[PDB]
Amino acid sequence: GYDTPLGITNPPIDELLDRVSSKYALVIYAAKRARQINDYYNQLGEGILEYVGPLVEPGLQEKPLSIALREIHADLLEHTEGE
Amino acid sequence: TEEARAAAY
Repeated sequence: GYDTPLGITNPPIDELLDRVSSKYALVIYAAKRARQINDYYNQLGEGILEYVGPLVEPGLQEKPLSIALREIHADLLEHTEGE
Repeated sequence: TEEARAAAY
């Protein structure tokens, strides 16, 4: 119940934290996927499709980190926590 | 997740 967020505040932080144990885990859970998406874009020209690209269809020039956060909020990824 | 990969393409 609120106005639609605009900017780097979308998706809302509370919904993201509802999935991850804590924000310290969420930052890594997002950054590693951003790195994966960036690597996929880098190897888009030619290479083995070992790193699957973005799951949710990206927008017009959306940064990889934003795509990672959106696809995390959409409940399409699963992560395992070390120790 | 495996479902997302299966439905990706």
